[PDB]
Amino acid sequence: QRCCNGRRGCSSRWCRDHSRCC
Repeated sequence: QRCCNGRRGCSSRWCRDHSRCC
């Protein structure tokens, strides 16, 4: 996982098709 240990998950244009948080 990557952008999924905070509150939203959509931190940039990469946390969409990899981190299930967007």
